[PDB]
Amino acid sequence: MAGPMRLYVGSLHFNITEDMLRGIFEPFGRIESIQLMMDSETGRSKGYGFITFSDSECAKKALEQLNGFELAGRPMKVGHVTERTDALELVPR
RNA sequence: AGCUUUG
Repeated sequence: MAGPMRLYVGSLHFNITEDMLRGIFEPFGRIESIQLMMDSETGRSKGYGFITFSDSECAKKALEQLNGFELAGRPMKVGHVTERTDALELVPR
């Protein structure tokens, strides 16, 4: 099978936690890691986070399965992860 | 800290 795969997770209430995501995506694929985003200034949640799977096809499953799932009643978004530094970084000529 | 939005 393919190697591990990592996805974005969001649209989560602050009431959501890294522990719930552990039970959310695990039955779809063996979880290799999670990183729920938290504020540097207050340590509070951010309502989104990262998660890694043992297989890309198991991540792709938990993707379309939890994509719009009403976790705590709000549809959580899921999708592939990607760089974004080019969205705002710059350098002199 | 509340919302799709990304290390």
